[PDB]
Amino acid sequence: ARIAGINIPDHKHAVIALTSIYGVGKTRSKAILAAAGIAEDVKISELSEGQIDTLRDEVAKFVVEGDLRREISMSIKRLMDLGCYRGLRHRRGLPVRGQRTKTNARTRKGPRKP
Amino acid sequence: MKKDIHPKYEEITASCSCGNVMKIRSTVGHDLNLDVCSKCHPFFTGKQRDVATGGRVDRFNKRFNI
Amino acid sequence: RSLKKGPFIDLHLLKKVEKAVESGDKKPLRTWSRRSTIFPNMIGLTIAVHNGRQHVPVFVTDEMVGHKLGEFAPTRTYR
Amino acid sequence: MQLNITGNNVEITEALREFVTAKFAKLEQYFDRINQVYVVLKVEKVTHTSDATLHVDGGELHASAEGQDMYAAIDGLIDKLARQLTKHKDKLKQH
Amino acid sequence: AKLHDYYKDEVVKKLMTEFNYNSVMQVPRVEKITLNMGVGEAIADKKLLDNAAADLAAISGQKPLITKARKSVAGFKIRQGYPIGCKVTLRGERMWEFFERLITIAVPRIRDFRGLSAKSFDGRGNYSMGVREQIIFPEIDYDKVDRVRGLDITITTTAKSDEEGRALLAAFDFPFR
RNA sequence: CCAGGGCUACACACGUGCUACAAUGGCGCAUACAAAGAGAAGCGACCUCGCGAGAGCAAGCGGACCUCAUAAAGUGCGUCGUAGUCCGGAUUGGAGUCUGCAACUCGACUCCAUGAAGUCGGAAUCGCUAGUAAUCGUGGAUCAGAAUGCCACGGUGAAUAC
RNA sequence: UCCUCCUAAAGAGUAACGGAGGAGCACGAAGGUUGGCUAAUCCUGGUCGGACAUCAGGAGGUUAGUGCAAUGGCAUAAGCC
Repeated sequence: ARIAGINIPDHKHAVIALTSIYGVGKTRSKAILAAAGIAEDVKISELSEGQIDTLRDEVAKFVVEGDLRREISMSIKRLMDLGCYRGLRHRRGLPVRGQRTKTNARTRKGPRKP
Repeated sequence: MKKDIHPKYEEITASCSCGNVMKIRSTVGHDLNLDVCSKCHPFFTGKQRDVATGGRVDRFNKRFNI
Repeated sequence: RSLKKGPFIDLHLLKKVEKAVESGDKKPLRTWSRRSTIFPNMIGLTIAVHNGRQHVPVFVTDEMVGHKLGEFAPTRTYR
Repeated sequence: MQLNITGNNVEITEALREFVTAKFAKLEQYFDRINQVYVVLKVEKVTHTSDATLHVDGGELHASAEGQDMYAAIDGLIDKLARQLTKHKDKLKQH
Repeated sequence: AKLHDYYKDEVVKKLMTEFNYNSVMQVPRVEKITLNMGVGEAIADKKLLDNAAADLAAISGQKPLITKARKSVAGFKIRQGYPIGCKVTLRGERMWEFFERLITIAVPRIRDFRGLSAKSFDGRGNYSMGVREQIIFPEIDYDKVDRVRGLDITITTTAKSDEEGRALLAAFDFPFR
């Protein structure tokens, strides 16, 4: 019960507990586990270390917690250093995809100042 | 070394995922069956992907096709 | 994000590149085509993209070939 | 109490905005506790006209006053609203 | 003790071939490895230092020494003589079975393990590193711990300069950049 | 007249909506029943390809015929065990599709990843008397593309009025 | 009233409504003895942890400390267990 650095979800089901890794949702976890041949509705307390070892090398191809946290930072380091439009929205805490900023803009700002 | 003040220090065996038996004396439960050791970890193989991943022209040449 | 077949560049800028790269480095290219992509043929030249009221000079570096010309030309000035 | 000042053909200055809120601080405590205000200033080629819509715990009350130089219009508007606020207050006391 | 004789039959020849030593005893020997866990929050609750001292009794094999405040500084709301931290010094043979517990079964288990820093040397040739959570070591079971703190590890040796301290640990294959 | 920009700017204030905060539910599989309307530079089967948005080939149809077009909630089974959770789908990164000369400013959609606030809401306030309220899906006009709006259509279906 | 320094003129003492400060206690260990120990402050390195907490090392040599003022002392420690 130790996958890709922490991964300690006890008595959760198989495809559900694997999504605790930063780097996998429910689609990849049912794709990762089908590549190793384990039934997807079984709790990981049932799984033995002779079955957990097939999970460790399968999750090593899709990038996870260690480097996935920094590859998405490599892009935002690149855009803020170049000075594009999305870089300055990243540089000022504003929305990037062209959403409304007159009224809401609020999950990007955070709280409200006054 | 002083008596009845320290916890018990038993001699354990540690077997890994990549098949290496390790013999340390430590302060664990029944036995040790760890995950990662000095072997089978990418701290001597997997550090080659930190800087040699970028570039924008190598992304562009598969859109060119001319 | 889009335009699955072929990057887009305008002819009044594309032919203005191949008359300005074999003849040496030239003037800041006063262009209005923000709609055009950065190709690798213009790496290292000065381009003057129009942002609405002036022409901001941008030096085309090696790594901006995935973007377009107008993304390095901010339009609205805030504070 | 939240002010909402708005002008139709009268672009509000900074001296006029504080002149509204200092006057609307009067008809504040001295007459009734209120929720929300909408102030509308208008110039119609002669009449500096000022409207106001107060929201109170019972309902709403509106007053309008056309005046001389947009300062006497708001000075007549508050006296129109203060009398409607005392009439509404004693309607909700009935001791 | 499994690596103590490994000190005795390779690196006394390896360091002498690198540093052209005439005498044997001028090679760097390792005296002690000290494990400091400066708690700090003992002014709010006295009881949290006790389970902080249980982690040091679990990582090493011996009871730690609770260290008191030296002076009385008002910036951290302390007076002198107050229990503020816990250390444990490992010497002899117990420091060796901890050291190959550290370099083999422990430092691969830290999150995002890149090359460990090499410029962290004291200026005289002693190594000093810090880990950020207790669950690197498998003695802490991630089921009975109450809060996650960190601790410092200092490996002091008889090296005279810093690059002899880098040479001794890398001869034990210490992870570096 | 033309290009480029702006109408999409954001310390903020307010109005109208949508999605929610879950177990009367979420998800997976099986599966039952609608009305109304649009269609010729248009609607576009079936058959292939792609995880998908879609692409290729391409009949049929100026339409009680053909196409859009699986109605969904419901029901059967299984799972989740009350947790910011298999609730929530915001934000952002990567990779894609379609439209159009051109989706940088500033489109829609799909895929993978990321999983924010939110645990039923202060003072105050709104709509509704029966196929109504409340929920569920569908269609249209505008339109190359671009609705949580608007205008229509049906499904389930209350409580209460001294 | 008492204590400390200066005035006080290198023994003691020495005045002024001269210049500065303190005391009207504390302690059953903060007393006795034996045994052991040696600071301040900076510098480098180190989880949260910084100008400053704890750790390691170096520089330093009593600039610390003394139950409470000041002077005289104190390493054989009178300082710390």
